[PDB]
Amino acid sequence: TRVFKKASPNGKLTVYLGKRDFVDHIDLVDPVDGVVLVDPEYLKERRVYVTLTVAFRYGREDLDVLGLTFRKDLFVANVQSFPPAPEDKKPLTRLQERLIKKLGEHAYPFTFEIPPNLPSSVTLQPGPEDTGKALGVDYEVKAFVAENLEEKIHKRNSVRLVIRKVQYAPERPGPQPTAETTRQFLMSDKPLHLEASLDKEIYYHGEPISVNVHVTNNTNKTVKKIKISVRQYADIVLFNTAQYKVPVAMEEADDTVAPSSTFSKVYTLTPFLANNREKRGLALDGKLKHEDTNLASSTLLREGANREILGIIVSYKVKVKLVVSRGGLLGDLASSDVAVELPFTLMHPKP
Amino acid sequence: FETVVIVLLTFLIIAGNLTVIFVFHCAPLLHHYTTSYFIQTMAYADLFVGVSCLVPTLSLLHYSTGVHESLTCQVFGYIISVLKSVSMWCLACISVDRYLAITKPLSYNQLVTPCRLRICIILIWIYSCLIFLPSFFGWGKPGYHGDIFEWCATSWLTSAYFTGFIVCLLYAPAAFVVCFTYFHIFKICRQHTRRYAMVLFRITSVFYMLWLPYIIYFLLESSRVLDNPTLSFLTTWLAISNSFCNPVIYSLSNSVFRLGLRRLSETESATTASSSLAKD
Amino acid sequence: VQLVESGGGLVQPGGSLRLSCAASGFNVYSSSIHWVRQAPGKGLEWVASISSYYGYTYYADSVKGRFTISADTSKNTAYLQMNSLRAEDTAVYYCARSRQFWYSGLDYWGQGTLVTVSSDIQMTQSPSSLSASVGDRVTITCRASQSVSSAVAWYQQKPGKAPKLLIYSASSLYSGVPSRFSGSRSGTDFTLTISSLQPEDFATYYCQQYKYVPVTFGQGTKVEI
Repeated sequence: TRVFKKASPNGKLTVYLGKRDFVDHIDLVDPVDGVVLVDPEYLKERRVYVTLTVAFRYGREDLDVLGLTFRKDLFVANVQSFPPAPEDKKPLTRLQERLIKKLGEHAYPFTFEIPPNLPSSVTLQPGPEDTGKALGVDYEVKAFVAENLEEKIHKRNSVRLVIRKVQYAPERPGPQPTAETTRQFLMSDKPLHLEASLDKEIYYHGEPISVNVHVTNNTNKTVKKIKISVRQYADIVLFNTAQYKVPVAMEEADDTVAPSSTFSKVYTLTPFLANNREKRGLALDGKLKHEDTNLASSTLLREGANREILGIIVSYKVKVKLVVSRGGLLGDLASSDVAVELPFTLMHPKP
Repeated sequence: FETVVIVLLTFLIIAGNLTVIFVFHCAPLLHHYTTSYFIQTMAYADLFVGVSCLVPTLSLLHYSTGVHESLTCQVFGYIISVLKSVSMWCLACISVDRYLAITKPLSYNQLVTPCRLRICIILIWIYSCLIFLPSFFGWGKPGYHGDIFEWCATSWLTSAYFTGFIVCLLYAPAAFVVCFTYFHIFKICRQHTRRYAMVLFRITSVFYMLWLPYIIYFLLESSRVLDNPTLSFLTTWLAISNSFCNPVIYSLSNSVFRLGLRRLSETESATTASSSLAKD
Repeated sequence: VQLVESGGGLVQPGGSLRLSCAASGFNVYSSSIHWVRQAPGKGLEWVASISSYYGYTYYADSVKGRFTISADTSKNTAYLQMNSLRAEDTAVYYCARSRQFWYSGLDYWGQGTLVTVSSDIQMTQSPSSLSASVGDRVTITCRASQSVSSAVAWYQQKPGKAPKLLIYSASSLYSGVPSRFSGSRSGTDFTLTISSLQPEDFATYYCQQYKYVPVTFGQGTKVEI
């Protein structure tokens, strides 16, 4: 059908890729494959190498330094293409077979193998002031010709191509997310229950989140407001565990409940990026060069493996809060509140 | 000739403070945020130490006013003691926040929030200012920080009913918090069946090891057993040198600064087109 | 699962018109709303489109900034407010829906509001007309001035009814359409084939590109007997 080409400024080597994106399931990730066609007249001794780098930009879009370069690599895999690695056999797929059948015998293939527990391609929001490369983990495939592995990769005689790895939501939804906590004050031992539940476990990008809530205000107190917020917890794990708590969407419910009363109605939420542009630190799922994309789809993780070896993990948990008042003999409108969380998964379908 | 040593200390402290704050600002990773706000405010207070110790010393060395400039010495000593106090108490609060990490990680995110830590930072700054205000009220010398000027060296002296009070409200409780936290953390550091541990232990050591001479001199001199101005100068500036050390050791211990600067010390794209692949 | 469209009618020259278009059962933050004009006995013409997810407002070259917009997501309604209609505005306007994520052609179309008043990629279609009986092999080719990446969906419009797509991205046929329909990609020239020309299949076909904003329809090919 159609295969992508980058056609390096040297005009000699061109990288051919099957799919720009790459689906990564719960356990197995679709391998990448392609070929490169380089004019063999020039390549007398110089060897052509291709590579894939899982970059990690964190130092904004500031100017480059003498040796800082404000970058970090998570996984880098290089292979030799000219010659086509006679030492290691290449199990070329049908796409590779058709692709070098279309081209000549001088075209050379390449292949990598993504390991499972890696972050999906998510780029942090650059914001207004930043001008240049965006933050966040990013996949890049570049092809250059160099007889030495440590030799300089001259951009005038090299090429690069951008890859994103994406996850697709499971066909079978998980259990219904329900969580009801309770707590009382020192005035009396009559705690109140916050029955909070959702509709499903997997939601689609733009699908209306429908939070089901039910209050039981047995305590002799009032509820001024109910804080409903769907937040995005981005566990940025590179040298630390700086879990962010940016609220993607939130709403306020002014449904006061009398003491010794119960009340319940379903609220609707929709996470979207139209009004959250200016909020820096938001996680955006994938960027090719600068094209707009959605919020970060929640990353699927498999239990039993280490969760502390991953670059950026985005997980969504809608948080329900209710705020009360401590008025009485000695008190004012200011008081405390109790929070119970509700995890949910927000990702794309699997077409 | 010791003023050369003190201006070298000021230069080291100021360079370290801008180094750490620029490392944090140029790469806003917010490293494990809870103990990142504390490190940022420690760096800010240490920068203020550098500024408010370079300004009066340079003012004294470059020119002589010739009048009883007690006000500048008093304000310098008060503000530098407040900044030293907030540094030590913020290290102790780092430790007490870490005691909420090993024990109850589930309730860590349910009790520790950015607003709560902002409130805690306001509280610690207010507490340091409040504890050191009676020093400028007239109860006695806050310390030998302002021992360079003769007016604060011989005319106005310390009080016996002040050193113990300052220790009992700041220094002893800070030691108590450190002893409570770090001993238990080292007791349960390993599983009965992480990367921040060595760096924070190093920070606390290179704080308190040089801080101890200052407090033993503060307690001893108030007892009028041994009081020589040269040794007081030596111990107070050895205590101040923790300001020059802490950003330096933090940069040498944090991975972003150490690995980021290691490489610095060592040291027309075409469009993405396509084609056509015929099927079987 | 359908969409409604209203607000059109007789409007004097230079007037205004707030055309209302609403979708039932579609979240606005997962479906974009698009508007395509059509003159009397001519080709289609895209005038504007709105995606609520990014808050972006794309305009056509002819009515760039001269056509007001107003939409809300609570009522799942997008209103088309007109301003200073010219002589070229005497055209029936069709509100349409395409998947706001991973665009695959304007899938669900409205009934079309008929009003009357009183570089740019130019894809070309060939043949401009055809006449065939049942079972005759018919191939219709659309040629694009500048090459695209197979980002073309093919549509079947009968006389009067709302045009509907059959195959998107020129490769994959939509559900609900018989397998006898197909398409092909050949460089910058785009062709689709039909095996048997059933009486329902005897309808005018339209091609359009959506790789480069603004989108632009073909020339319009009429199928006769």
